[PDB]
Amino acid sequence: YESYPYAITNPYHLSTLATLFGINAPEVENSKILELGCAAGGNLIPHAVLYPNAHFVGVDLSKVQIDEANKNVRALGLKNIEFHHCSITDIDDSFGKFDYIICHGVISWVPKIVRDKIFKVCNRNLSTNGIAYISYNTLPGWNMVRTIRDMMLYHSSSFTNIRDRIAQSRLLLEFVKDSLEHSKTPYAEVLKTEAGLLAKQTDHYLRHDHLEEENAQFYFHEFMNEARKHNLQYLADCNISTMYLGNMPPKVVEQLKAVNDIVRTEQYMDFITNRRFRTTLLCHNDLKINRNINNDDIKKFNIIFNVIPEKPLKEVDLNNATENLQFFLNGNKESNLSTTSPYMKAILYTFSENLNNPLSFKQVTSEANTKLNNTKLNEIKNELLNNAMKLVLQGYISITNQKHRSKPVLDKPKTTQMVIYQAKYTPSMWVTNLKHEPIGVNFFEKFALRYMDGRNDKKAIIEAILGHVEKGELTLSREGQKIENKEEIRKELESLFTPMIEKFCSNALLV
Amino acid sequence: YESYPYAITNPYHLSTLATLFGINAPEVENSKILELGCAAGGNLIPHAVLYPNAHFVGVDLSKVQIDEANKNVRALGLKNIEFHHCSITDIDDSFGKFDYIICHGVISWVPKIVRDKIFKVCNRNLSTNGIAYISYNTLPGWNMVRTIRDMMLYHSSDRIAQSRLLLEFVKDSLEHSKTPYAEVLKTEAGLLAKQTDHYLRHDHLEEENAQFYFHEFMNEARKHNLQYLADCNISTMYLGNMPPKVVEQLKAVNDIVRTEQYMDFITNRRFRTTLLCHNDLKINRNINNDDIKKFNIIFNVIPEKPLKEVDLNNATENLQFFLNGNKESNLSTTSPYMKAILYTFSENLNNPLSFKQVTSEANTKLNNTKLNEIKNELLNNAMKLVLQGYISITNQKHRSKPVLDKPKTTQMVIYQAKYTPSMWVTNLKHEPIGVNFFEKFALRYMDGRNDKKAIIEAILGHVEKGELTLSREGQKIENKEEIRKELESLFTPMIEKFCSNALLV
Repeated sequence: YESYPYAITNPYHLSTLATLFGINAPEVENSKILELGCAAGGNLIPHAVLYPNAHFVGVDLSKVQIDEANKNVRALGLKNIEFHHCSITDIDDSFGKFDYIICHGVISWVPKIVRDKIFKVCNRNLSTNGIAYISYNTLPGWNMVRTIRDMMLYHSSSFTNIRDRIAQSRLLLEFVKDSLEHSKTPYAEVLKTEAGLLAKQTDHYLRHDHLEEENAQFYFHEFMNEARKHNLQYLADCNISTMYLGNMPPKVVEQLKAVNDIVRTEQYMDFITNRRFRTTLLCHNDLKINRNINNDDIKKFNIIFNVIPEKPLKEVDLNNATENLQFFLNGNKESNLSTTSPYMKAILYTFSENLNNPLSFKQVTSEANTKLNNTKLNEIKNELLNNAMKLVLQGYISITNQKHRSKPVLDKPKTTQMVIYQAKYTPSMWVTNLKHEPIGVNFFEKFALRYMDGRNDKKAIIEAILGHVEKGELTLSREGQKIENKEEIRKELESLFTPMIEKFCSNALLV
Repeated sequence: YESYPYAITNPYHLSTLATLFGINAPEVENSKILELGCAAGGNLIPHAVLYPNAHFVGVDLSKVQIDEANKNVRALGLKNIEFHHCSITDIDDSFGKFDYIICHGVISWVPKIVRDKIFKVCNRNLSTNGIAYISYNTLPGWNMVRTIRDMMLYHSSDRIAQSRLLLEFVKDSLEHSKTPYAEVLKTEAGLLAKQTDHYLRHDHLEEENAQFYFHEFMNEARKHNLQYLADCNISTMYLGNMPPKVVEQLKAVNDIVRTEQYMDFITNRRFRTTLLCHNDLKINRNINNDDIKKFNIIFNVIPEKPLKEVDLNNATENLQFFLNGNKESNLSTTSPYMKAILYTFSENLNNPLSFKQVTSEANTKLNNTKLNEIKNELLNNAMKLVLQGYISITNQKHRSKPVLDKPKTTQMVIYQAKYTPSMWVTNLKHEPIGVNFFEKFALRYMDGRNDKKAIIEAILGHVEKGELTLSREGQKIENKEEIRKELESLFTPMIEKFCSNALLV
């Protein structure tokens, strides 16, 4: 029903990982992009809105979802995208070649013939420099999920009508919750959390025909074994940290470097980390991929490090070399990093004000230097060079081929075309930002987003929202209690406005 | 390829569980007993030695091991036992009906046809009241075993050495990672490294397991008109230990099989030893505290403090007794009656004791006044401890206290100690128990004849030409007085060990 964008599937992200390993991926705004299992186009349509000079095709077996996708394209007036109701076996050489082929969460749930087809179009229908994305469930990690599925199916095999079998199975998962309320074994914990995740899902994935669906249960070496038959080569995983070695003893590392097989090492990692799923990038066997990543390769990319300092910049002296300042990652408490280095502090405060807006190497270093009285530039370049790629290969810093964006003008805030469309015309409570990520919005934010065309300032936006609370159509609660006072509503709207503009600026919702 | 006895498969154990659930099983000493997957017969021959009026039939695919079994039947002069080199698909109606059938560690490794056959003879070839034992690996718990086997096969692509440094390398890469999965894989890989070479075959690693869920196994069983009796480890059926609200739910639904299957899901059950019986038998699953009167009792407990040094009537003094018998698991009590019971168990170790023997012998410690209080203590606690696995029940009779002037071992273990390279022996409980060279050489000479100095006299004959090397500590023997005193220091604990381990008649 709900068709989400997946930021990990963004073609610019695949292009970035291709550049990291030495492949020049086709330009994104010129490209031709295919999606297998498009499912109403929420993962495709936003790109089509962003890239008028690029072409998009998507394919799904559900007539309902394809009609929904066509309805969204028509409502949006997109001329560059088309959707097909067919199976993957219908794909032809008449479809042509694509620079990026996205296949997300499908290949595990389809028969061997359709998996053969998927591997065959990711080769036949892929450009020389193109990238193919395929995500799939993996062993050993999928064993627990399969166990729970067999467990719900066995418990519900008494009842024949699909309506009650779902719960049923909710009663099952809650009995797994109850009976383990006191248990010390690690297995009780694993099963408890897994049954919690399953308990939180809604009714679509809990149908007994979806539980009776058979998973391919790939090991990574078997997946790559089938990919190599079609002459597809392993590029990388879209979460780079999964490939990271060096949280491990330096001897074990030296042996993993001894063997040169990327797939064999990856498979060992899967065995000992209990890998349940993978997002794998494939490219033609003919490309020479370079796995030697220097600290200096960080200059090839624009850099995003999302950190919220605990102490505002105006309250600290960065030139203090004995003071430990901490910064929170995507959050937080549970993830934070501290430094006494004036240079690392300057760089981190530079990243903190640029949140989710790509910054080049020269921009980070220079902007950081202006905080240090512009005398430290070489020190700052050195600090970034020493820590940057290590923080990238661990997943803490994001590299991208995406360009730096001009700072949004905030007197009349302007959001993008896709989120104006979703906030005006869509029931969903999330919107799709410039990074191809879903970000949730409340009713006040969703109503506010309708009115940011670039011509409306703070007072006109708030006047429109006031229009909506008049019909109601909105309601405002400053406490568990709600405020209907005329003059109080206008105050609560003003108090809500500023942090909302901050939130939009940091989440890449503003142009 | 060393054939072991498995005490869990003892026909007297199956008989005991059947009695617990209300089936009267055939008399063991007069019964007929079939073993599928027998050879080399270390799981069968001991019973043939113990019961000359019972007949035994082994069946195994290995010619070499059937030959070995027949060599040992020849040496032991047994007329009651016979072995066949044949497939299980060869077993007939002409084989007749058996009172006990034992299938251990086979059915999970054989194809569908042979599994159907095993279920077929465990019905067709089973006597009316007979019992069938079938052991198998089970999901979910086997997922982790399969995984490691996969991890070992994929790395093998001299094969046992790389499996060893791969299991080692898993432990090193995990040198520590706090994640619970690193601990699970660490202990699993550790135990699989503790095994030696015969499950590592790389031919056995490539073998395919049936991967039974309990309900699938029981489905195949019910097609053959067999019903679930119990598990040979009884504590695995124990509930509660679980929230009382859950036990009301499981006790509400009536199916034993899906109750056990739910417990398998939540407890991650890797193995089952299952007792099947004919479908026409009525099973009584109501078990009461005084059912304990039906059985002879073995509670293996070593007291923290001896009896001479404690006053059983001191009720502010809480005395502790150790179970396995190490340290970790232990039972502590303030009760004079429970102290008398536990001390009575502590000097009877591995010798079954009837309710009357336990309560009376405990009563003489209390000055013969307290018999009723002791009966109440035992009656209240005992079955609770049996269903939790702490106390053993058996239909086996009490055995006479062995006479220690000239200690005498059983017919099987003098044969093993004299004629066999193995470093373990098979006691009267059908348990393999390990012995060093000193204990084995000593068991060679233990008959009704040799007294302590005759036994030491003969063992000195071996260390003379040895073949036997004593130490003290360590690797130290000087020709006379590093021996012959070190012997005497070894001898009394050895007789104690043989006494409590049921190696003495």
